[PDB]
Amino acid sequence: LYWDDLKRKLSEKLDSTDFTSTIKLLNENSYVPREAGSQKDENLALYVENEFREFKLSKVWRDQHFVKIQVKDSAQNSVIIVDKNGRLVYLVENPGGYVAYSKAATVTGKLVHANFGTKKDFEDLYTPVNGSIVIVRAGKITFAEKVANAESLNAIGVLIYMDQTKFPIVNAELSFFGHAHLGTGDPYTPGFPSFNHTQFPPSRSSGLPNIPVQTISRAAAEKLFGNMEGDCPSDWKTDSTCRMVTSESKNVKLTVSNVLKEIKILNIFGVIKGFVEPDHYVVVGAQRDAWGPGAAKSGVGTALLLKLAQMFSDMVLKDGFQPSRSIIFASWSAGDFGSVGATEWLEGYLSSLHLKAFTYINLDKAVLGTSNFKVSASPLLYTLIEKTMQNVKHPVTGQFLYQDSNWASKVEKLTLDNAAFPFLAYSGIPAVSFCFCEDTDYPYLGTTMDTYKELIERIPELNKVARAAAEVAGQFVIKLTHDVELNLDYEEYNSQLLSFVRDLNQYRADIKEMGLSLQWLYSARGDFFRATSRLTTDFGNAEKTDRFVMKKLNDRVMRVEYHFLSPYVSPKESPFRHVFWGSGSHTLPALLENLKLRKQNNGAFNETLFRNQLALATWTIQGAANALSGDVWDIDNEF
Amino acid sequence: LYWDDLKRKLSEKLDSTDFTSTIKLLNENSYVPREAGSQKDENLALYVENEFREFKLSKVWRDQHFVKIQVKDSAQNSVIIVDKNGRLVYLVENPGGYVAYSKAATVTGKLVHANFGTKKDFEDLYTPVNGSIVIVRAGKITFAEKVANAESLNAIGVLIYMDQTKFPIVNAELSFFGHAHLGTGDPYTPGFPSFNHTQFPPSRSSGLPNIPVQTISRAAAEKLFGNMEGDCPSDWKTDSTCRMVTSESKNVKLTVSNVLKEIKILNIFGVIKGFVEPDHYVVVGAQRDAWGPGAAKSGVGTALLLKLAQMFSDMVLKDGFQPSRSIIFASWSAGDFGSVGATEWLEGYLSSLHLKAFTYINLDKAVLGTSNFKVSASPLLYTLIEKTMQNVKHPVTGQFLYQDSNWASKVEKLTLDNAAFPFLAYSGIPAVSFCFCEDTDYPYLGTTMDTYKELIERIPELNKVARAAAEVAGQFVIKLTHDVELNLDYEEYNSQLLSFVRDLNQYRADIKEMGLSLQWLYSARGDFFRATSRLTTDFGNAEKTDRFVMKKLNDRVMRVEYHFLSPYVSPKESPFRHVFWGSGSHTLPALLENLKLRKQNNGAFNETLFRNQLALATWTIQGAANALSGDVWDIDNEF
Ligand SMILES: *[C@@H]1O[C@H](CO)[C@@H](O)[C@H](O)[C@H]1NC(C)=O
Ligand SMILES: *[C@@H]1O[C@H](CO)[C@@H](O)[C@H](O)[C@H]1NC(C)=O
Ligand SMILES: *[C@@H]1O[C@H](CO)[C@@H](O)[C@H](O)[C@H]1NC(C)=O
Ligand SMILES: *[C@@H]1O[C@H](CO)[C@@H](O)[C@H](O)[C@H]1NC(C)=O
Ligand SMILES: *[C@@H]1O[C@H](CO)[C@@H](O)[C@H](O)[C@H]1NC(C)=O
Ligand SMILES: *[C@@H]1O[C@H](CO)[C@@H](O)[C@H](O)[C@H]1NC(C)=O
Ligand SMILES: [Sm+3]
Ligand SMILES: [Sm+3]
Ligand SMILES: [Sm+3]
Ligand SMILES: [Sm+3]
Ligand SMILES: [Sm+3]
Ligand SMILES: [Sm+3]
Repeated sequence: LYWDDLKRKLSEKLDSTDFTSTIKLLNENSYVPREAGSQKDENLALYVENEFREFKLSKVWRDQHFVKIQVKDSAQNSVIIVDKNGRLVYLVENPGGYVAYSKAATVTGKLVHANFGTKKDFEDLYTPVNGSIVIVRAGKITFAEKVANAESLNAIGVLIYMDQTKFPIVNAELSFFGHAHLGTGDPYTPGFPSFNHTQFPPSRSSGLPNIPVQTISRAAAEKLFGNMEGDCPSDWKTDSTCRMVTSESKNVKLTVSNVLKEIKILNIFGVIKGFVEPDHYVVVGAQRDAWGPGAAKSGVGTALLLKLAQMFSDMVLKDGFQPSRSIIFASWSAGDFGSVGATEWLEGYLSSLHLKAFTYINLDKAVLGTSNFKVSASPLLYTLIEKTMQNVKHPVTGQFLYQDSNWASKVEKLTLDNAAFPFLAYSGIPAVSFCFCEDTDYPYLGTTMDTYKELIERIPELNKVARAAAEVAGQFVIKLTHDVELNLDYEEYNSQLLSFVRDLNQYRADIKEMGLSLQWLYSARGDFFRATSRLTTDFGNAEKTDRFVMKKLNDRVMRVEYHFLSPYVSPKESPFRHVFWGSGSHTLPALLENLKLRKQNNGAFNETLFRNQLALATWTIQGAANALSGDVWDIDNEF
Repeated sequence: LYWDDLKRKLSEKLDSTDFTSTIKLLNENSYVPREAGSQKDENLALYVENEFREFKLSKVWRDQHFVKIQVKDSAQNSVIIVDKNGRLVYLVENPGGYVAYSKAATVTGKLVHANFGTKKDFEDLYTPVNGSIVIVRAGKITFAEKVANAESLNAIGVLIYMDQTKFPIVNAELSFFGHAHLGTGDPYTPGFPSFNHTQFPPSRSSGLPNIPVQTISRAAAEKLFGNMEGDCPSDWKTDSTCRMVTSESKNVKLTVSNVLKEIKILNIFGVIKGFVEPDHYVVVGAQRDAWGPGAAKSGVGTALLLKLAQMFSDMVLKDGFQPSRSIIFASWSAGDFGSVGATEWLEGYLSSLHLKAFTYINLDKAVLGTSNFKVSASPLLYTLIEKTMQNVKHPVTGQFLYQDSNWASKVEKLTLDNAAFPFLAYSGIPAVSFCFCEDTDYPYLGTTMDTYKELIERIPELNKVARAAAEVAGQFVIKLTHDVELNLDYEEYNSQLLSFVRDLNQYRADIKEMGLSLQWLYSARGDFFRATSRLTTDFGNAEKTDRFVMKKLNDRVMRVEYHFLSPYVSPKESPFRHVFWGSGSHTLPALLENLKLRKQNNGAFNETLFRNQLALATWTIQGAANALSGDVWDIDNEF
């Protein structure tokens, strides 16, 4: 069949699927407080597993894992205002929720208020946090980062609250759940999978806080500010009530007693074997666990995952759809702790997944509103996101998703808190991640209020919306399979690479003071450009009939993304090796970020570090080229 | 054509080729002291380059490189006996040769004599080297290692001489050339290629001595012993004359002044495009540089390389030979310093070469005698070495190379000093390396005596011998290409892996004292066995006509070797990642080697180190499995 056919079919199928029901079903007490590794968790897990079986799809299995999660100890965690001795006022509060992987300790001192988790940026404010507890708003960044920065400035203890402006929740006595791990997955099995506790049981600090972090209710925040002299700025796009520093007269004490708890995570798979490249998959995932009932955090996703798997299987058996490449749906678990489920899976194919999975879609938090349509992905999926937003019509507005007034659409970078991030920054798999987002992030998100009710009370046509999300997700799959040519934008990296070279040339001056020639970089950038130009040519000259010549090409395409992961850094040390989207000194952005410091004439600039950064970052790109063809044995022997 | 045809043809072609002439030609003053990066060097380089062109073979190019080599400074290096002052005795000797990368310094003190470069083993002798110069024989190990151990025991300065028993050279006034780098290639570009000196110019110590090392003439050795009280043991399979320690009355002073010198290495290639898998090569290399005239060290090799390239091209054009996979001959340079030429080439395709080269043959030191026939290679080429030694008849003896009295032949491990080692231990390419060796290693090897004369004076039928070597080398190539199925023994690794498990079970006791379950390892070993069993099956069921299904299989085979390189260690830190043949704590052998120390009840055993060693070494094997198939998504979801 042809695209129109698949597009049309997939639509009517989407026209007759109740997503709202399943989003509700995944709310019955049968599986409501489906915490990570809980019974409910395991309940829904088997539900999905069976549903897949019922869907009559091909092979479907389970993925067991034992990771260390952190939970609230029997001893109560609390915040209390107290002078250089005893609590005068009252125990601010005994927080109802907590920040996982938080340093298990208790300390007291001054209490500064660095708007939006310091943002790392905001830390450049007047009052110093040099040895004092800090308050921050839940927002622009992730707790992990908020805390990380706080501690990088030598602070201790961090409180996170949901202000009124950012979080318009009527109830101010509401508490939410946190993360705190500056990474992805179990924080003791970096790059390699985990085992028992009995075996390989290190404690922590392997990329974990080392500073107590506690989530606080707005109400509690109110009271804290009540005992603070300083006055909150207008710079902070907030609203009155907060201070900046506690009234000297007295300080505050934070006490968090949390304990590690080995649980058994259960990932559930299920594929749909392809017909020509049966061994090249399109991983479609969806977080299944959640702290509260997580109708949004986990409902909509799993809801889509199921309904979406139900369709393709059907299409394959009844409608004649013959996906040239297999599809593999996966419902991860222990996701509230950093995609621990999906990550440790990847951890499992540390150097082969890219040979198998060529793209990872992600349905998490797919429906959160009806205004915007945020989209984050690897440039390799740029044109797919585009052309698809040109085929899918907004659920509310009768118009298409794509803003016809531009030629350059907006695509966001994947964040440390998105299961898709690991797939791309660690496993080198290109990944997309859409969201029918809103200017303001869903409030009830990390709290017990993520109910199917308060959701649909806030998004009336949730069905139509989820449908759309299920449609863009569907087309991605049809598209990434329908045709024999693996359609990934390996060109977009030329641009991505040129942009770097450009930004780097703004320091040609600094580059000159240092003996650096910066010539080898251009060569790489070019040696790579050709590589793509050949591939982009060889394709055109090859016939969509020679299963062999095509397979040889598609494989080259399939290498592109993975090969941009620094082959000079160990996964065990720095898991996000992707020079473009990773995190670490190997990061391309990180290079400029160090060089910028050169001008500051201070010591902030580590020259030896740069020298290497450039040196390697060059050979990384270079290699990416020699790997992406050049007909092998690239013959630019001159230079 | 069929094997017999190719075998028969290749033979008569070998029957009519004067190898002796070319081994001589490569001795004319036109290119005699062809040191690394010298003019002569560059001369022969262009000779080979043109010869290849003349051979009318397909593409042929050059490979430029700027590595830092070490050379003898204008200031003379010398050894002189002297007391706590007053430099008594005659100027023992101003050594004619030198040990590259040796620490540039000068020191004096006691002089111990640790037979055969300490061997690391021999260091367990009576007299301590704790702060004193040391003497060693050139033998069992490499200078690099000899020195390394010496310094690990806190010694300073090391002299290397060629004793009479081991080196039956009439002339005792003869001096030889050394190495000293405990690695492979330029010692400042570990894992990543080099640049200019102007750019990235670190000094050294990046895996280099830090202790002066000087080669000494037997004559000089004589004199040293002359001023020594101790008496040489019979344990040392040597002969009279040497002592153990200098006569207390006085000591010796070593002064080495060498300087680094950026040179331009020139690797010369030339391929023979295949007909079905044109992009899967069989790298056939041969060191081209040398200190002395190196007729053996470099002549015979380059001699074969040329003559061997001359044949296949001819066979392809005239005889109808249609290699299903391309052949690529390569004459490296700067090889006397650690395969610096070939290594930095590999350094170039840090993560893709295995996707290109599926086997590396090596002609270096192919002819050195006529008695034995040593052979070193990766178990993946075991059956080829075997079946071939069953087809090639010894040049002297009319009988076949293969000892018919066994079913299990002897194959040696690749050493740090073999261009093939890097290909296998660093790039993950299976590599063979034969030698018509002798019980005693060629004496003139590292000295100005490696002449075509003294050679043929010591091996009369050098032509027939070289011919044989050129024949086993030839069949390897014909065999690795003739057929459509990539013939590599990926099975032999099951054995190789089981042997490990076995040897490891001898410590099940220790493994038990520690909470270790050691169960995950068996699973991997097994999860891998199945993998090979499927591949070994899929092949049988596939037809040598479906270029597609075969390509998909051969590729899997082509992954086998590379995937045993610890994906948890950085090439920049530990370049030889191969868990089996590499070097480092990631090494499989290294694991046992640490565990053995457990019993010693002392602290020598690092438990935390083991814990990881096992942990990762497990996932390494595991991964090797998940990468070698299991039909993708290995479904041993239970466990
Ligand atoms: C850091 O903060 C402490 C108070 O905790 C203060 O005494 C000190 O002056 C600040 N700066 C330094 C360098 O210690
Ligand atoms: C992992 O630990 C759990 C509980 O400690 C146990 O049930 C399970 O059998 C262990 N798995 C292995 C492979 O030892
Ligand atoms: C500078 O970077 C090099 C290499 O990354 C490192 O060895 C050194 O400790 C760093 N120095 C500082 C001040 O960061
Ligand atoms: C090491 O050698 C020195 C002589 O250089 C000697 O004085 C000392 O006793 C030896 N052992 C130690 C532990 O220093
Ligand atoms: C490398 O250095 C040599 C001599 O310093 C010079 O001839 C050559 O052009 C340099 N190469 C580059 C790329 O700068
Ligand atoms: C033991 O090994 C661990 C990890 O390899 C290392 O951190 C530690 O320093 C080692 N200790 C000793 C005494 O070797
Ligand atoms: Sm982990
Ligand atoms: Sm309401
Ligand atoms: Sm180039
Ligand atoms: Sm190097
Ligand atoms: Sm003679
Ligand atoms: Sm298994």
